[PDB]
This record gives sequence, C-alpha cells and structure tokens, in this order.
Amino acid sequence: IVEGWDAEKGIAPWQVMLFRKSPQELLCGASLISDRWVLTAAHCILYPPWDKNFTENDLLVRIGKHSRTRYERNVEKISMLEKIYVHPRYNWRENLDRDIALLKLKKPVPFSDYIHPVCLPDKQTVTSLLRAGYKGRVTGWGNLRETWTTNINEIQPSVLQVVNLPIVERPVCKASTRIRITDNMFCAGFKVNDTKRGDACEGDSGGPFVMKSPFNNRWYQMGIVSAGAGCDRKGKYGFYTHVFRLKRWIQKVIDQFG
Amino acid sequence: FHTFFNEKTFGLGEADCGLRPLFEKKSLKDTTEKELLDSYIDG
Repeated sequence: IVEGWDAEKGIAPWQVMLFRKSPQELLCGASLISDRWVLTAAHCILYPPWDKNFTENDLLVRIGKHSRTRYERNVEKISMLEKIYVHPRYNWRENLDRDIALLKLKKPVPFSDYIHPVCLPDKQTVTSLLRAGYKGRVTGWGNLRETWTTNINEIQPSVLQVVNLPIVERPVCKASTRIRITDNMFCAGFKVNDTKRGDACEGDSGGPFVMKSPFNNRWYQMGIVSAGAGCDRKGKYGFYTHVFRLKRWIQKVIDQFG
Repeated sequence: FHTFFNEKTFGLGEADCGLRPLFEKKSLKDTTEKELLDSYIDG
C-alpha cells in the first residue's frame, strides 16, 4: 500500500491474509463475509503465466492479523480452505473482468475483537455510496514502494496498512489505460495532478476496498483490490472489482455449496 | 439491517456485519474515518 499508514489494531477485522503453504510467502488480501465464506481476487488464485493454479490444499488464510509475520498468538486464527470457487466466466486469458473468488473455510472462524465479518452492498447502497469522488478504504500487507529503491525488508510494512481513495469518473479512468475498464470494475485513486499519492500494490491484490454507510453505520465491501497502480505497475489508477455487480453470482455459490 | 443469504449456508455473521467490535461497538472512532465521511458531497 503506497502512502498508506499503519492500522490501529482492529480497524478492519474483516482483513484476511492469504498465505502460501510451501514455501511461505504472503500471497494476497482477502475479505471475510461470514464465519465461513471469504473473498479474494480470482487472479490471486489462478494466474498461469505468473505460475498460479493454486488449490485448496496449497493455501491457508489468516484471520485478524496485524503484524505481517509475528505469528500473533491468541489473536489470529488460521483457517484451512475446504474449497475455492472461481467466477467461471473469469478467463485469465483476456483481462481482469470478474476477478473474483470465493473461498469456503472448513471451520467456522470464531469472532473476537479482531475477527469480524464485513457487510455487502445492496443496490440501495451502491447508488448512494459509489460516487465519483467519494473516498473508500483499502487495507493491506502489500509493499510500500517501487521495488528496487531501498531494500526489500524496508518496503515491506511490518503491520497492516491503510489507505482511503476517491472513486474515479468512469471516463477519466477508461481514458487513462488501454485495458478495458468493464461494466464490472471501478477505479480508485487521487487526482492525477495530486499532492498525496496513495495506492495498492500487487501484494495488496485480493483484499477489500470498503466504505462505511452514514445511514446505518456499517462497513460495506464495495470492491476487491484487482490491480492497484502502486509500486511496479505504476499505471494511472487502480481497478477494483465491483462486488455488488457480482452479488447474484456470489449467492449462486454459497446457496449451492454453503 | 434486512439480511440476504441463508444463515444456514452462508454462515453466522450477517446480522451484525460491518460493525467493529473495537470501534463502532463503542461509538469510538478511528484515526482517519471522518476523512471518509466528509467525502460524501454528492446526492
């Protein structure tokens, strides 16, 4: 996360680390929607040309962590994955369209001060909250800067990182890249000409872009970090997968397989 | 908060979702949240 800051312990309990088993490296962010279903970039799981055909056996998920690696005892719980459901119209050959993934835990995660689900948008919320210029919070253990300035070890935050970002006018973004910004994505970033710089970096891919409703006081995962502009990609704005636009598909899966 | 999925298959969590044990659950706010609030000028 670029020009992000450290997160107050608890500030986003929904945050999940998606871990590789062998070897052990951080792999991606991942939101938690209920004590059994969790949400991630599909690309975080199955991107071949970066060698990714991950399966339920290869991965863990790490719930309610702060320190990126201090195995925080009596706080973080380690869930095992029972199955990974990948939007099936997601085709890693074309583009980032439908970059979405649902992961079912084997074991219902206990909630604590640090583990606790995120709400999801209803069409109602989308339309009032997802506006050109409204800011939304992205949290992650992605790297802190351009990858051969200073030293891997610096640049790899030691606790979870936080950054809010304005939503971008659909033309403004669309114009900004030769990648198709589909129906099913949105863009977050500060004004091109701007005085902060905030963004998400590869490692951050998979976690939650989130906004808090002022009407009912709740935290809604409008997006997934799908391809931030932070760090090495250094394109113009970050694309997020539109969570709502895919709620129909989300339910199709849970109901079928919950 | 009028829920969606089936408590039974979705898993426990929906009813009290999106409200933070250490934060919303005490009215207490987080270093940067007023930032978010104040971004909501449209409508």
